[PDB]
Amino acid sequence: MEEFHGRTLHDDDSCQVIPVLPQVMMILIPGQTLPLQLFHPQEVSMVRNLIQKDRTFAVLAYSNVQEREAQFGTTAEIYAYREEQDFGIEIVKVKAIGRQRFKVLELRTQSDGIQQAKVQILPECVLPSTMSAVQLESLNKCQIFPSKPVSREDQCSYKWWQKYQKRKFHCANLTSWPRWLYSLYDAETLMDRIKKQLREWDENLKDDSLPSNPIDFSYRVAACLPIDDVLRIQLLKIGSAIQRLRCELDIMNKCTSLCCKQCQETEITTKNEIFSLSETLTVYKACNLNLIGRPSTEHSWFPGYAWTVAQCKICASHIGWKFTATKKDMSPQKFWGLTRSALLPTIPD
Amino acid sequence: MSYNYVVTAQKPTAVNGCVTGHFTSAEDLNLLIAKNTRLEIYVVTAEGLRPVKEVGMYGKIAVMELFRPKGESKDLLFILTAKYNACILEYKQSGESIDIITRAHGNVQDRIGRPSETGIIGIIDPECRMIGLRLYDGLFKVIPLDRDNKELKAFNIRLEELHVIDVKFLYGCQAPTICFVYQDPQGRHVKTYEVSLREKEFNKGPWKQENVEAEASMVIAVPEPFGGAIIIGQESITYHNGDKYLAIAPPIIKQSTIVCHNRVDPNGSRYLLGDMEGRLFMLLLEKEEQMDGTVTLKDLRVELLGETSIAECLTYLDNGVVFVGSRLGDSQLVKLNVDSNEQGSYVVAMETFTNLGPIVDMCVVDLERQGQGQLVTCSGAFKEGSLRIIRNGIGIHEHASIDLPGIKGLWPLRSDPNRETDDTLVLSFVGQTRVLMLNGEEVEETELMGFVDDQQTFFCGNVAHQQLIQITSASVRLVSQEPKALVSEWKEPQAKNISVASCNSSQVVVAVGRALYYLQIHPQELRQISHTEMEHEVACLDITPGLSPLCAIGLWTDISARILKLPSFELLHKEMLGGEIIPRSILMTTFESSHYLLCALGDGALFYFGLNIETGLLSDRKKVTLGTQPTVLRTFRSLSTTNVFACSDRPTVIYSSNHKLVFSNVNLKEVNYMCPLNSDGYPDSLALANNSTLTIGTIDEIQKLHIRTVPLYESPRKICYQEVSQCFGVLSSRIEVQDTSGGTTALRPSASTQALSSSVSSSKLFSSSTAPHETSFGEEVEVHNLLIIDQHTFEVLHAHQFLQNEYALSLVSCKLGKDPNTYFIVGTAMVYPEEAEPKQGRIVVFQYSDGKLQTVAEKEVKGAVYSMVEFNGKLLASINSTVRLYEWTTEKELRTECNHYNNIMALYLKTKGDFILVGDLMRSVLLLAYKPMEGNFEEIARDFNPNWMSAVEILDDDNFLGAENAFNLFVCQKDSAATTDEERQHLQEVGLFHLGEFVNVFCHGSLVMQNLGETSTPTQGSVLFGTVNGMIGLVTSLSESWYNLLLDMQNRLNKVIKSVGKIEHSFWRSFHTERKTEPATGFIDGDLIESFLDISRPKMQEVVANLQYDDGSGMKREATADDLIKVVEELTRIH
Ligand SMILES: [Zn+2]
Repeated sequence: MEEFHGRTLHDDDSCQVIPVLPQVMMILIPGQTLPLQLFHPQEVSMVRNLIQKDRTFAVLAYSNVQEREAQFGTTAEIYAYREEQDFGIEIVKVKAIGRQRFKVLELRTQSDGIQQAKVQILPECVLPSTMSAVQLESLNKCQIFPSKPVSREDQCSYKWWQKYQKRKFHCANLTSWPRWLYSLYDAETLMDRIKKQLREWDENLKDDSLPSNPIDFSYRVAACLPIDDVLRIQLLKIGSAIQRLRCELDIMNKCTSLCCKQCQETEITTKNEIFSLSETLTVYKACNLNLIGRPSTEHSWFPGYAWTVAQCKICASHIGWKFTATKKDMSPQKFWGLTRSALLPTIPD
Repeated sequence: MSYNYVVTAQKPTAVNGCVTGHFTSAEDLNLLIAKNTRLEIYVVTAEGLRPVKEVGMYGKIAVMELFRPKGESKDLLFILTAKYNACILEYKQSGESIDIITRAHGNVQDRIGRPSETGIIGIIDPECRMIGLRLYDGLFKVIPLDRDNKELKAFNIRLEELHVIDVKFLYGCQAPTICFVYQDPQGRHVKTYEVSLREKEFNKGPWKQENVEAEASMVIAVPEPFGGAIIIGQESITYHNGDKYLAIAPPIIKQSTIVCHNRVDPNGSRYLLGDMEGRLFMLLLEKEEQMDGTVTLKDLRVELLGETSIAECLTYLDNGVVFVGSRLGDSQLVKLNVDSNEQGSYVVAMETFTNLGPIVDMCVVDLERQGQGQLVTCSGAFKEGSLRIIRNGIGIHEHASIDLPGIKGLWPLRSDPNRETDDTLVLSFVGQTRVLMLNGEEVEETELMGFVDDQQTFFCGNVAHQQLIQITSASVRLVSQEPKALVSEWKEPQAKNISVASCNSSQVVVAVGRALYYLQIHPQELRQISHTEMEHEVACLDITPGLSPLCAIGLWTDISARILKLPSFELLHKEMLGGEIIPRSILMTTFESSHYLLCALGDGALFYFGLNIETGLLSDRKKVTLGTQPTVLRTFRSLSTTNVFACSDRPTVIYSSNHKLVFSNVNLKEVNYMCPLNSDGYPDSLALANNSTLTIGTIDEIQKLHIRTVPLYESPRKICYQEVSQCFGVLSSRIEVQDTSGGTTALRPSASTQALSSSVSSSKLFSSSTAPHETSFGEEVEVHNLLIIDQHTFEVLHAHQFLQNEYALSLVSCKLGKDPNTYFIVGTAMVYPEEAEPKQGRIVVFQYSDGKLQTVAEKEVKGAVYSMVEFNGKLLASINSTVRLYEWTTEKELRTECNHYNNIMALYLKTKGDFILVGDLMRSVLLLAYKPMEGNFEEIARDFNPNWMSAVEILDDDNFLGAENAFNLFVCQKDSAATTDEERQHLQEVGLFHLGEFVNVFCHGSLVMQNLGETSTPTQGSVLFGTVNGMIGLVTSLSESWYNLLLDMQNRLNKVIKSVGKIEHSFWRSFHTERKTEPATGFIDGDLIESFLDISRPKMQEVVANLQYDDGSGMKREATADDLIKVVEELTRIH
């Protein structure tokens, strides 16, 4: 293959003319690799010419698939290229990464087959800390915090986060708002909260996996979380990192129906009924589940909790076990200890 | 398209850095204090601070240090601006004129670079070889100091360590070395570099990279012979000098973080240290090891000198006097008599400078005069929060007090050789007239031989021909000066009682009934000169001087003013002044730098008029409403030119500035009669008496805002006014610690633990709740209260404490629905540390009746009620993201009516008519309209622009004003164009301005009286605003022609006026933001325009060299430099 290592970025709030890929139909959030195999001779020649010149293409996120009209889009720079003639077709495989977000100022159809659009690159504005306008001069030296410790011994690092909130927003008492309000507009705090509520759907190591930059982290989270497309356009229209992070929190807190994986169509339970009295997710109530096997209580973690095998109704795959009480005076009577990765939360519509 | 005008009615007060040096003179000890732009230069004297100059700089003073380069007598002053303007100022006075010249000026900004989060650091070589500046991370900008470096040409030097906390230049070194503490993943280190100007790059430092505490806060460079550095954090002070290393962990600095420092000895043996909670330590250096002539440290003892204001910049003046300048408290002057030990504290306060502090909410209230507003602000924070009542009135400083039995008139009588002093004042009692003689402060009343003992004398002045006349109703008695005996008696032919007698320098007129008699004073004799008859009785008469060319009389039967010939009986002019009541005082005054005669009616209203000294009478119809009580206008010599004091229920002082009179309200409840008395006891005084008693004292110059402070020892957050209840309602926060016995303990006796009727909110509408992460020992918890503070004594009448973990946010007093009574509606929010965005809140409706705060209503909402206002009898709440409209039922229970769900957080609610304006911190200004036919909100407009927004206000149905990041002000405007049914949905941004302050609160109203003036004023409306630093502003609109004229005049003044540091005006006022900068538009700087009256007439001439001036015409002459004086004088009255 052919690897390109140079990095270029057009100036923000400026116009540029680029061709539009017709095969692409989804919104390519910047930072997300979107490999594509091109077999149309005109498209292949255009891609080769672009890779020779700039290796920059445009992807238009149409709001309506039938209408194919987009008020916003993205620019993609090719990271790897490999064009080979296989089975009589000059197929070119290109792995590209989004670089900038573009609003379609004017798109017209070129005679070559592709459509050329002149668009102005939207500016991704980055904001200073909310306390920089009012921070006391003497308290400037107290802005740097002694690192970010984290360990299982600290568990939730609760005291550390109170200390951070109390030290960073100390001057919020000069203003009509309280510190817990400014903490709702902090980039670090919102990144921490997104990490925390993403650990409850998967147990990945987020101490290295997720970026430490609000812009990069915001795009990565916008890419990873599973929703429909139109809300992805909505998240794309956002022009600031803080607003994008807040929108992502709103979307994550909007979805509460823990649907199955595999199926991605049935509703196992809801986040409202979480039997947090006593890893695995405990649900006090459940529906649309099939229980089988025998209540084998051997080596049970929970005293007085016998469990049986479970499946959805159709997926027939194990998602957990409905622990049942082994004593008459035991509450809850039946609680489902489902596996975290066996469910994919979706918007409860 | 907006045409605003922004002015400042109170300069900023929050001190953000002070420094002492020999600045004004080679021997003086100065003290320079910067506020934002107000560089105040004081000279330290024995008693305290004597102000010397106060210069307004075109920027926010972010760096200020006095240095003396080799070869100079007095120090210079390097000042850096938050917009990166660097200037080197020098003091220059020529006998009487004082000027701050600029020896070098430049802009030290970089094209690119993220500004350092720890902020600008500006440090100077002790040998004055360079100036180091940290502006952006990983870059140290060095400014060489040369006589030919007039542009301050600086160069960068890369720093290998990005996270630099504090950096300083060391003492006793050959090459300029810097030492600094920096943060790396390993921890916190201290590193030293050497700086060479030739090579223009760092070198090897004298020391080695050491390791310090994980929270080592700040560095302090110790002078010779100690040398080295001291690094202090939160639990240890460590002194490093290469091979030497001392470390101390005292058990007294554990409670708080040292934040400020200063040096009290020239040889650096003792240092002053102040922390966040306002406590003053003292670091003592022990040099007991003089082993080889040199001095080395042995011990590092830390004392504790007591407690002061919450310090921000200490400074040790001479003789144990410290200026504890406070940013959120109030600047002090504490005396460190370290041998006092009165109660363990070695500090005793001396002075206290007013500091309006972090204004967090204000309200305009018509408290007393019922005509002019009074601002009430929740100032300060933590242990020094207070309420400030700000009023616009000419202040009277009373120095003497005395009790009189309802005296209704006094007059100074001199019975001694002329020495500009009167040893006695005759007071008019009901039936008699007892004259009190006071060589010192005596109160005994002594009867004069030449004055009638018990006759109720009316006029007793300083007659001519070395005589004293005591004219009464019975007879006029003239006594001599040296004989001091009755030498003349002028009895009327009918022996009747004269109602009102007019007295002059040598001519005396007595009016009895409808007849009048004029007489001339003669040496030791009284001679009647003429007699005359009038159509109606003479209620009042007074001829103002010599011989008066005219005499003014008020007709008792017609209530008309007639001016005639005083030494004759020939009438000149007459005018029926309304006729509502008989006038009670008519006089002619020269206070207008001309001849003018105004008369006061019995109802207090005065009809202005303009007299002629030689011959001629005019009308000049103009009404001034002093009040609703009879007024006896007088004049006092201790004045600018003459002044005119009108004593009434609302006393006023009338003074002319340029061509129009100004009636400034006095700072007294009510005065019945006043008289000047420039006696030995109180020189330049004015003795005033009321219905209660009498007093004497001096009067301030004019219209200075007076601020009354009411301490609370808490943090006040909000304030409203309930008119019917005659009381205020203020939310406040008190910080408490977690107690070992289970519960919370207060640090100090606040203003909520010391209320009359203290209640506790028990309406636990919910129960249970969760807190798995329970609070531990030593944690700080905020407890909120609603205080009901009075309007006269300013005492807390009730302190209703809310639930636990409940932050009470908003507060409104209104008459909901159709109820005849008012309520205090408070919206709260249950906040627990585990939860991030609160989920539970309340809207609790109190009603303060009969001294008890009874909770009338109750309501639980699924969110936090951020803001609340009132529609026409319907509450309008903002719960998290939704805007809800509550209708108050008859059963006394708030009932929901309609909802409007937003994608933004409804955080700023401001309404007028039916237009609602909703905003949040990200400047998502949004508009809504209430449709009565449907009952649901319709979104009319929208404005989204990511940026930190601080406040918002409605100016009109069209203009919406607001504050914005980097201390800017903006103004949006709706409608116009109406092109494609989508432009009306958008808010055009028309006005931009760089105010230079962080606005907290916007509120309508104004602090001037409501004299209508028929034609009104060009400025329409008035919006006060209050900022963190403590200034009160004022935004008022303007007509388009006025805006064009004042913008052209602003452009013309920019070329004539000279700034300090030579910062061009248009760059100071450009809309500044970290990413883009655009010129100001739609805003007129009120300060610059009002500075047009300070420049000289020769300088005023070329300001108006070729202009139009309009004024119902074209381009008449060139405004003649007097039309614009009229314009600016009119513009000055607004604030
Ligand atoms: Zn399933």
